[PDB]
Amino acid sequence: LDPVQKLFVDKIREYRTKRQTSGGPVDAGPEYQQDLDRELFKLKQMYGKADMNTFPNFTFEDPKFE
Amino acid sequence: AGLVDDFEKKFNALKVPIPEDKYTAQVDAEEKEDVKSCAEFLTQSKTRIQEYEKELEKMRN
Repeated sequence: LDPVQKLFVDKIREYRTKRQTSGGPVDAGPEYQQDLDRELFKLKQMYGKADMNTFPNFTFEDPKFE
Repeated sequence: AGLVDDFEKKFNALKVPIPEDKYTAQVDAEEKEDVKSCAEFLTQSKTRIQEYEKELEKMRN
């Protein structure tokens, strides 16, 4: 609506509804989710697969003085 | 922001070593190879260069 901020309201209460759903704003739904699932997985492909919610730890060694 | 905090107290604690020795036996080989290059060959060389240089004082005759 064009007391223009009412079009922000027009949007905004549907943000209010959506964010005042769950996930914050959802209704994006499973189709979004398969899309996510690929790129979120695909990310891991570039990027390695382990402690993306914990700390990775590492190791230190030598072959020989060739 | 709470996956992050794991990786702080982990990374701040988790410290890396420098690699170790496995071949400083080259320094014992170097002390033995200096006993050879210096003392053993040096004193043996000082009597052999003298064997010629004492014959050079004999060649003055």
